[PDB]
Amino acid sequence: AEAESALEYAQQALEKAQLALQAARQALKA
Amino acid sequence: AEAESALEYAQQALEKAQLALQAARQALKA
Amino acid sequence: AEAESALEYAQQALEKAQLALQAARQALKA
Amino acid sequence: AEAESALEYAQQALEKAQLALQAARQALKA
Ligand SMILES: c12c3c4c5c1c1c6c7c2c2c8c3c3c9c4c4c%10c5c5c1c1c6c6c%11c7c2c2c7c8c3c3c8c9c4c4c9c%10c5c5c1c1c6c6c%11c2c2c7c3c3c8c4c4c9c5c1c1c6c2c3c41
Ligand SMILES: c12c3c4c5c1c1c6c7c2c2c8c3c3c9c4c4c%10c5c5c1c1c6c6c%11c7c2c2c7c8c3c3c8c9c4c4c9c%10c5c5c1c1c6c6c%11c2c2c7c3c3c8c4c4c9c5c1c1c6c2c3c41
Repeated sequence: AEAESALEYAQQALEKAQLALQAARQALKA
Repeated sequence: AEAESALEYAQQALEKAQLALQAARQALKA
Repeated sequence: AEAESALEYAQQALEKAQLALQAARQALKA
Repeated sequence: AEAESALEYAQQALEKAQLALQAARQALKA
């Protein structure tokens, strides 16, 4: 199930990217 | 500063997502 | 400005990646 | 091949996010 594990990992990485992006967007408002 | 750091981190996270995605795409070909 | 717009676009693109990833993960379960 | 198509789409979306992120990071240098 390397495929499944890879997609689960990619999803988690994307989640991390998203939350950092929101921090950056807030920083820019400021 | 925090914005720059957040974008740097997001880029690294996206790179990790991309490499996992490539593994997954190869897995499906098999 | 351009930075804000770029981050907005990146977030939308990440959202699209996430929803496709979820479809893919369901496809593999099947 | 909905799974394959989904991953190909997600990869393209991530590519778009990456290129916008690089624009944003350059904007911040400035
Ligand atoms: C977010 C978390 C994660 C993301 C969110 C982003 C911002 C903020 C939070 C949050 C905390 C989280 C997580 C964690 C990650 C993660 C990411 C994410 C980015 C974002 C930036 C900010 C922002 C602050 C926010 C705090 C907050 C802490 C939280 C922690 C961790 C942790 C860790 C990661 C990591 C990254 C990285 C990004 C960077 C941004 C900034 C700042 C900083 C804030 C801090 C710090 C905390 C701390 C660390 C690191 C670390 C650093 C770094 C970046 C820095 C930076 C800062 C701090 C670092 C560090
Ligand atoms: C990038 C392209 C794409 C990304 C790169 C980012 C920046 C720049 C280029 C580039 C051109 C690309 C693509 C295209 C996308 C895409 C994205 C990406 C982001 C980035 C930002 C900048 C930046 C400029 C740069 C030019 C450049 C043009 C190029 C085109 C398209 C096109 C289109 C998308 C779209 C997004 C969006 C982002 C946003 C950023 C900025 C600005 C703007 C620059 C322009 C403009 C051009 C134009 C459009 C749109 C559009 C807008 C918008 C964001 C804006 C914004 C600007 C322009 C918009 C528009």
